[PDB]
Amino acid sequence: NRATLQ
Amino acid sequence: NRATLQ
Amino acid sequence: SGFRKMAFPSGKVEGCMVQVTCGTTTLNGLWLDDVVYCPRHVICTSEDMLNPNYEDLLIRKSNHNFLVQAGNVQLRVIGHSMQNCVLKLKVDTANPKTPKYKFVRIQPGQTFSVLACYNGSPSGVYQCAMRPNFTIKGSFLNGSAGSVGFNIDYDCVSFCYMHHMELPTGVHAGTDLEGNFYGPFVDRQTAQAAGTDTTITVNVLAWLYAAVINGDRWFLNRFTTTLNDFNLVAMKYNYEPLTQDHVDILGPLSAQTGIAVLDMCASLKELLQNGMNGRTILGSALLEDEFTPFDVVRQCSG
Amino acid sequence: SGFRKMAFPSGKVEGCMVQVTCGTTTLNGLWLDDVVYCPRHVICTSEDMLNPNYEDLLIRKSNHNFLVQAGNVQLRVIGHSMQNCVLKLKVDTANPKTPKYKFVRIQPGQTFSVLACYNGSPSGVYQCAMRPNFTIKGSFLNGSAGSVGFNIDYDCVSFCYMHHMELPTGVHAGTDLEGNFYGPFVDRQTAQAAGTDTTITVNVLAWLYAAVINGDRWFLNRFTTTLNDFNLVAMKYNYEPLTQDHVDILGPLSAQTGIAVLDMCASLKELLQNGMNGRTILGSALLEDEFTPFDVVRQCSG
Repeated sequence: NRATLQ
Repeated sequence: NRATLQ
Repeated sequence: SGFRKMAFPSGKVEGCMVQVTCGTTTLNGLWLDDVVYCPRHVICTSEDMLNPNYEDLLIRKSNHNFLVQAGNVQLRVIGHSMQNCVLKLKVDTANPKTPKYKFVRIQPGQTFSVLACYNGSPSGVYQCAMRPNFTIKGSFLNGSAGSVGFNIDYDCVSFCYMHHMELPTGVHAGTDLEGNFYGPFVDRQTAQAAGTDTTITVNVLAWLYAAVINGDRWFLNRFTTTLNDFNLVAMKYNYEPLTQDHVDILGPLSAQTGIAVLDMCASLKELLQNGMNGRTILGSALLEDEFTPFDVVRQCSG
Repeated sequence: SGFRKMAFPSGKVEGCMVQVTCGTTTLNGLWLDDVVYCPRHVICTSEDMLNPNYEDLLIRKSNHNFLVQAGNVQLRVIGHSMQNCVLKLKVDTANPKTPKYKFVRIQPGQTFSVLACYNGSPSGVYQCAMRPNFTIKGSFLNGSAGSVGFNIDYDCVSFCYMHHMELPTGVHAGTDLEGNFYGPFVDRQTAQAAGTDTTITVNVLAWLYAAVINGDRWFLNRFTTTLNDFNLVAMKYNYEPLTQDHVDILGPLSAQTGIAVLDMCASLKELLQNGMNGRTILGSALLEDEFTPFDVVRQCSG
């Protein structure tokens, strides 16, 4: 999956 | 050994 | 995501910490309104620590024997008294940083944050559990007495622990904020031993749920068990009995993950009997029991 | 005695945390003097997160698009600019709680405390290491961006980390306080992977010394090794090479315990090749590498 900007 | 009041 | 031993922010408590000196003995105190709370053995001498008579030692003291320093400002003691194993030093300045606070006594199995202090100055924050044998596995050196354990809910600091001493095994004992020791310990440098400890089962399950929420699933199985058959295995590996109330407390976590509590118990039974076989759970090769169900919900979001 | 993952007191940083809202996106900012620092993706929309052009997105914004709230007091943005991957929002009120601070970039192997925040409100404190692959194993959910990592020496807060994002493996990436990412990551919701990690050897040895100081001695032996033969075993178990400078840093601990660094290396070699055989060190069944030599000295007293 992709990174998550938090 | 004994307890140590800290 | 991620799961860490996580302490409450300590600012509200930092502003309450002061240094209390009597003679050659120094420790920390808790400054709330116009009162400083500290362990009573501050009035002890090095020699008067095998079996002190605190009631005698205190009648031989006066307000000017107690040196209280908030930072570098000296606070003037205008009164003193003993409440069980702690002292209440009336001072003429109310602490302006006094937070909304409560004095609560906690139960074995519950956790709290510890603000370790020395000479009235905070040094570090960490998370502790009250063990079934009423000790805590902390990190404390000489001069740390007076440090407090606490939880924070909304804006209120619930003080639950003041540090007093270290037992020969390296574990630590202390009082609630009314001065009553947790467990069968006394503030004397005698040979004392805590009763045999047990592992907090409900916390282990809660930690396993935190693991599922964070993607660790290798320990799950298709099996289930009864509360009775599970508790038989618990007794064997020195685990506390699991009650129907523990199953209810674990409801929310059981609901979020879709794993029934008694199905999770089948996983724990399996980890107890066979081990981890070289794998890890949330970065641990041991079953962790210092996270309450509440701690997990606090950290892990839906 | 006792040894715990221990964070710095967080009060000085708590007073710096604010909430930054742009449109429907909210995160935390760091309020020092008359400037608020926050991750730049606050200006992003849910759709503009695969490959944002931050320079375009920012030219389409103005001071009134940024809503900054210190508690419930709204701070008025009077200026805005981009510095690498963070924003500098000039406000008309200097933070009265601004501590003495530094902006430092740390090295893999060093640790720091993290004040996890949401909507500008601190939620918890924990201790982190910067991994050799420039990720950190933290505990962060949506809305935690803007939280900062820091150390405290004397009265000075040395800010070293601002949180931005979570990688698919669950580890976390962020920037220094000048906005430059740690590691080869970018603030885009793309498929990114950290390089293979390694274990911080000097920290493991330091932790073994902490164990000796606290009475754990079962892993000691009478043997010794050379730095060369040790490093051969390190390479095999995915451990970082040990340098002469690591041996010097470990000097003080080697002196306090009377255990020569290369004798301690013989113990580590042995634990790597044979395991722990069911025993524990400081309550862990794994070799812990998130304690620096400095962290040990900070906690363990002479």
